Amino acid sequence: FPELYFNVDNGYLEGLVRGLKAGVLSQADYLNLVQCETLEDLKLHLQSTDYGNFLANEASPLTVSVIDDKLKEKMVVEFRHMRNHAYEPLASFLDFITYSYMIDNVILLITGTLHQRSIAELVPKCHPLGSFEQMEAVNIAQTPAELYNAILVDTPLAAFFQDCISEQDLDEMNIEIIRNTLYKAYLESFYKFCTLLGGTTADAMCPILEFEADRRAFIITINSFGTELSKEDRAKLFPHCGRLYPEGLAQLARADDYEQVKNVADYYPEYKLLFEGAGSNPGDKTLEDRFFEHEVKLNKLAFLNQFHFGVFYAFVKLKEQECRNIVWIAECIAQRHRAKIDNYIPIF
Amino acid sequence: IIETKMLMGEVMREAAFSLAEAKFTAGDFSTTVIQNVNKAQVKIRAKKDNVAGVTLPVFEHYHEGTDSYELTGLARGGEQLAKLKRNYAKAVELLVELA
Amino acid sequence: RGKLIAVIGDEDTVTGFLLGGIGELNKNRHPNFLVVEKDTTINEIEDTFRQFLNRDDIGIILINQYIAEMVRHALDAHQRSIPAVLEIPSKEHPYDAAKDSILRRAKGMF
Repeated sequence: FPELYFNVDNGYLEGLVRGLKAGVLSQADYLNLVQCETLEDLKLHLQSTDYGNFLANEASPLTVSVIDDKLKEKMVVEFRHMRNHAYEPLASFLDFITYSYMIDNVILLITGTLHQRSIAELVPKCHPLGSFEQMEAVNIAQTPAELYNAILVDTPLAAFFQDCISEQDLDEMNIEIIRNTLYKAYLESFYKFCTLLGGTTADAMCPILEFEADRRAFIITINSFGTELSKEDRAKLFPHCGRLYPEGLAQLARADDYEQVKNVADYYPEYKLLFEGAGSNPGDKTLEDRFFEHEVKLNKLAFLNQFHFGVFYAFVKLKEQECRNIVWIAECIAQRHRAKIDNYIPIF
Repeated sequence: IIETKMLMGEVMREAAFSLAEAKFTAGDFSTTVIQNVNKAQVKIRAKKDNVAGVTLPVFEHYHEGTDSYELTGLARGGEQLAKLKRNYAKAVELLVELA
Repeated sequence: RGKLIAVIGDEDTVTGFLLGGIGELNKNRHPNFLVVEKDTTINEIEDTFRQFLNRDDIGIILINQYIAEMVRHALDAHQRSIPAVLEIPSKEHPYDAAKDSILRRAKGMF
């Protein structure tokens, strides 16, 4: 039944974003990029596909930092052009995609003000999707307390800060605990918001967010065992919208060793296969790389439904993975270390 | 010096390659690392060698335990960042010897 | 008392050594390093180098080989035996021995 309204407002952009997804490097295209000897060959290959002329009007002493920034520039212009068009049922959903970058910009802003550095010096470092609508917080910059009050007014993010961050907490907490506790509130809320967009959007977006919640739980856990995060701190950062919420999260909170994490992952075939898929052996793919491969699988699967906003999220994460693939290839080419170059993740 | 500069070339190639790996799984961690600075986990102490009947100054690699970036990469990339941290620690050990 | 290492280099080289544990703020809040952007002027790198080699806390300065060549005049003018200067390679940049200020001083080397 939703098809039968969806194309009234979103039909154009749905066609556009699948069209934009057709403009991604196939497995054969990555297998062509790796055949070469210099970044000039990366230009000449990319000139044959949608990124063509992205290095026109640019200096001849080219660098991988320029390829990275120009691939982000294409990704963000491809996304701004959809966000500026979308109507309210979709426009709120695309704004939830931008929150996955505004959280990191808020951490740069918080980090600058805690170090008394002028916030305007950090605007060029902030990710371009995470642009604040009102720069008056940035123009004032007067204190961390002023920044906190200004964020809570200037930004529609304020509703997430109110649940997890007080002004005293903002000074007392480590910024990496602030980063993750924000992401908990965002991911649980974006999940709840998608379950209000019933049928196809919920049914084929929610698996990606359910996975991201479980990915956060595993990855936060294994990285915490050498660190100040207690059993309560791991639990406080785990997103409660993953499959593991009734039990697995509680066992990961109790865990203190990678074998115990593997024991949790061994209850679910979807996760058992990742931990079997990477032992962190010499010349092996890492466990993190297996999660990126699985994330790409889920995003590809989201393109297999028709009338849903899941393609806009899956598009942004796949273009991010494509940028990450082109940059990784360009590093292995420029650094001459072609031996590991196959560690890009294939996409379509 | 020639031998140690050859070793430095190799450990620096490996460490610089490990930055690409970290940028894969952690995104732009570099801005976070550059902006947040506190205390050095690694410091040098000067020492005297009397070899050949003359005083020659040298440095010793000392380590303070506390990781100034302990929580970096918990969201993503922390496994690859641990490998990167160890590779740059090996680079710093060879550079203290080269100094 | 000890001393600390310092860095003059691109974002990636600086980031690498910061994760190596190299970074400390001085009591005056000034860091022990400079990040060099492509648009950085010779005076920024050179005045920083001239500061670092004369500060009391810094015992070693690491310079990216490309920057070390852009500041070659002040670098080869640095004759003090204790505050050591290391010319280091980087991911898109020349090799470790390219025009090296110490290797060039030996008569025994070919």
